Amino acid sequence: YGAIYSVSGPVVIAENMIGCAMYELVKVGHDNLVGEVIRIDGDKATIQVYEETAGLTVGDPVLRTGKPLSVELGPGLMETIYDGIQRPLKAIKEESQSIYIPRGIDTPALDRTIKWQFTPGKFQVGDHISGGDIYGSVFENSLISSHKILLPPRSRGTITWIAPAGEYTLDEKILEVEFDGKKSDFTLYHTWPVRVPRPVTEKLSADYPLLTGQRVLDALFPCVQGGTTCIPGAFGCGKTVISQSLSKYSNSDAIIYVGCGERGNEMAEVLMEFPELYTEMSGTKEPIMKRTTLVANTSNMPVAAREASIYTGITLAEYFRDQGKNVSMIADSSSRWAEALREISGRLGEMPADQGFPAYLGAKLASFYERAGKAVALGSPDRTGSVSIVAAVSPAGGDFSDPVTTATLGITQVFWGLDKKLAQRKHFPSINTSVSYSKYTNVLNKFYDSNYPEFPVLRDRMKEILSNAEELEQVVQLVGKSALSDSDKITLDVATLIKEDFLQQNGYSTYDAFCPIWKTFDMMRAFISYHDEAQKAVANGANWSKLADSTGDVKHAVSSSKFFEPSRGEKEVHGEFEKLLSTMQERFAESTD
Amino acid sequence: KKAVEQGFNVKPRLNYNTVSGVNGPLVILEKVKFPRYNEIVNLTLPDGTVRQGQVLEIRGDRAIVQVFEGTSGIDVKKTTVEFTGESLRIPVSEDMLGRIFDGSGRPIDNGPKVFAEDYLDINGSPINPYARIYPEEMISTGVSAIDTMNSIARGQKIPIFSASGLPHNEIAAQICRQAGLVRPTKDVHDGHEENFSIVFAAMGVNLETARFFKQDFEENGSLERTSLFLNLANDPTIERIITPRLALTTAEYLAYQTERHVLTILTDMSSYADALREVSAAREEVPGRRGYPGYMYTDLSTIYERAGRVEGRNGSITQIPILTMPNDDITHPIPDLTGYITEGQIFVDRQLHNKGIYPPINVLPSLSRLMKSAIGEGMTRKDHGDVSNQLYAKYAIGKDAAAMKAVVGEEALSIEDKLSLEFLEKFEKTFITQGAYEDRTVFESLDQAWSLLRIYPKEMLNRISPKILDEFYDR
Repeated sequence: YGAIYSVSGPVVIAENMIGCAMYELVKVGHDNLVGEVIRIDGDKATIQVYEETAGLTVGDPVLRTGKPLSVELGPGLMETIYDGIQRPLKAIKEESQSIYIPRGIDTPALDRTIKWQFTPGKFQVGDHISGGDIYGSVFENSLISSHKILLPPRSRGTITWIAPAGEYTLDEKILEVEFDGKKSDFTLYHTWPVRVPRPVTEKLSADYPLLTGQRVLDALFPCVQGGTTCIPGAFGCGKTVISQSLSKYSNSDAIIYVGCGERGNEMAEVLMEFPELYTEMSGTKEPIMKRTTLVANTSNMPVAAREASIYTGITLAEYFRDQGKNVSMIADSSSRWAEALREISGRLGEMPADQGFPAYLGAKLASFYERAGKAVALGSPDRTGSVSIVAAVSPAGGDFSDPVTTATLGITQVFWGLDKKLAQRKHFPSINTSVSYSKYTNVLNKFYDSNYPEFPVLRDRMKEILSNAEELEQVVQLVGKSALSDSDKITLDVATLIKEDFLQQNGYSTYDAFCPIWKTFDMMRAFISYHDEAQKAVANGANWSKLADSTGDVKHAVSSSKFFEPSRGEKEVHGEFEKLLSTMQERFAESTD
Repeated sequence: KKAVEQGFNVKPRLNYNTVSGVNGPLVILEKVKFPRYNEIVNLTLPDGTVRQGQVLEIRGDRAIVQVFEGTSGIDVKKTTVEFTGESLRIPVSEDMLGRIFDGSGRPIDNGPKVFAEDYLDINGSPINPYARIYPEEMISTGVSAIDTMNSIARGQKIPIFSASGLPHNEIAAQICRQAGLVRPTKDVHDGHEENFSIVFAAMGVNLETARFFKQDFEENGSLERTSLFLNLANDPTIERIITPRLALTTAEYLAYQTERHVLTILTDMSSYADALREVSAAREEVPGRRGYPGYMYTDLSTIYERAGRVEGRNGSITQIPILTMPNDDITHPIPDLTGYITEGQIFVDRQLHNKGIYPPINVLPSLSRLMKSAIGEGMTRKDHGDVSNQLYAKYAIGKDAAAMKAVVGEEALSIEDKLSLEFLEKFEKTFITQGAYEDRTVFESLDQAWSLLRIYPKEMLNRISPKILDEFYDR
């Protein structure tokens, strides 16, 4: 079709190129470099090539594709590792044995050769169908038992031919529907313009907690599945525990890890960890890689790939939401994606408007985070899903003032706020409870009052005593410890116990690797009851030191309460916690005398 | 079999006498037959001088050739520009180790052209992120301040941030002379089983320093492992952009197509950024932040991220991209971006250099993010990590207590702080302070570190684990 008329760095101006919509991916050159039409004028379109244009020549054919940047959704997408624009980074290494990514490589985003078992749904021939209707389930892998395929949201009509149960590759023309007499065939996979969200019937209000498994996160600073999240992605803060606990323990039925322009060795570390992370439930031996896809990008990936990394991640997440799976992205270092946006804007000449970032950085971030939210999938049957974006921010110099981090803090409801100092003291998970706010605490009352009624007031009490101790450490610095009242000393001792044995979670031992919500609630009750009994028996009784020395066994019991095995059973653990509380009450009654 | 027989075909080169316009470092052709975008040309001057140029932009039948070595003398009538058919590509071979190359790939020494094994393209290709593997073992640099407690792992890409006039440009020579695996130091087996090499790359070095590099690598034994890519300050700036790509392509060859490791050095990447500004403004692009092009980060990453170990291939490229602090501020775009792409930073500090220390490494801000991989029982001694931690802690104590000596007087300092002043003096003057030509094996440097930490009683060494103290403190 059209021929190249001009090349200047990455931009490439085609000619006689009538019929190419804006933002339409066009294969450039004889090597089929992938570029997107960034500007069309008359019959010539300024193509913005992704790969290096070191070899392009005037007259090289540029062939349209008729699709904007589109991820390739379907089975076989569960386990693989992708770059920014969904090039499978394993198939590229396997078919082109070289360590490098060849220019203009075009391995299909989903494995064509694998034969998927397919069982058709309730939709018979002649049944009217709509976008998003589940017309069959495919056994992808043992951890995604039914990858329910579904008609593309922008297709509708009468089913004219449905494939019977059998093993099919992704090119097998599974279903053929008719609309306005124009037959259209559908395969096991469908593509979707990445920059427009997959539609939903109704986008509900996310009100079910995303149990990360970390005690401090689920207790004090909760995030709701379907809700967003922000994380300081600076080195050494302890981002590893957050990412691995989200992808390893949380109730999310899928994970879309997306790394934008992360340092090459960081992505090497992530791609070597994730294959060797295992899930204790849903079987015993299934690795999490059986349910998570990684959109990996070293910093030298083409700038457009880094700029579209979070978009492809969110479109894969929306796909796994439309099947009813509470998928949860973990977007690592969104600040690198903002850097990619800055480069695209500057190279395009778009005028910078805030510290060099383009004008639409705020709008793009707001939209991308708005693609979160528990939502009712399109079509029928009407299963609901939810996408959660836990997106880390790692500003240029740790400034935490550049517009990307300000926008993310403004938009993301919960900001778990890791800290370097808490990590140097080896206080994992290194959550800085002073700043780590969470605006999902309110919408979660509908869940708490259902089955953990005392949780909200309990965490309010724990947070207020923790803040009181943080304030009173300044008073201890100013004047000697003895100047504190008995109640103040109680607060300091109880909050030290908190910081040492409730927030501080080993995470590596078998007893507290996964702190379930019921165990966290029972520990919260134990700790708050300890503070309350000490406070009461001192306000109406003897000096704090005498009780503390007299009831040191009770404090040891509540401290060792962290060791109760979650595998012991919810009923057994709750009964044990009730036994601990009863022995507590009787021991404080005894020492009150 | 070797499929390199395709090189026997001869491709005649067109020779255009149609240089219609000349503008700055550019010349503009017309009536060109399919001008490839990036394409080296042998632009001939009226007198007969050959002056290489690189095609910078094409439009229909017009190619804006950018000319190296200035533009003066290029007329519109007599000059004839000849298109070589392919972009610039270095001729590589396993036996360039020992050749001091010019900025543009031509050997600048008295040796002949390299009997090329291959003609590797310059820009190469990005390394498959799935094909990377994590840095594992130490790559000893002989510098006590860097080897022990700013350690570098095979595959790490850690810079040496440096002030304008600091001797960083001599620390580069010291590292390139003394770099090497710790396997020969281990002495438990053949350490030369897997060879080591270096590909130095000086960019923007003034001749008084390029000659110093050439002399100091020839005179010492480091040349038979080094591919010194020198380009001068007054050498064409486009060659200054080319040189880091040249060195990284050579490093990728030596480290992946052969198997030997390599510790590539990129001297003064600030000058490379300066040259990249000239390229950006040549294309009439508007300046981004600070005058550097907005895509500064992209063309820095496409250099740094060409390093790291690889699954399958045994080799590994270790970068130490040295760069000069423009005005001694991290906030400058170049140090900021490099620290945003690299795995840490190793400061060279003006304050220590004014005291006469060498090297003037400032340990307190310098850190290696993935140092903990290159430290342990297998590589270096088992006490290396805790020795590093304790040295850093006691150095911080010494610095703040040296600050307080002028505030609360010397006699009012706790005995910990008095011992910390003594330790800081001995530290800065014997451990950090290293002779310019003194190669300190990492085991030997750890021995000095222990001879320095045994100032303190075993109880005051809280940072070190007791199981290590109980066997290393006394010896």
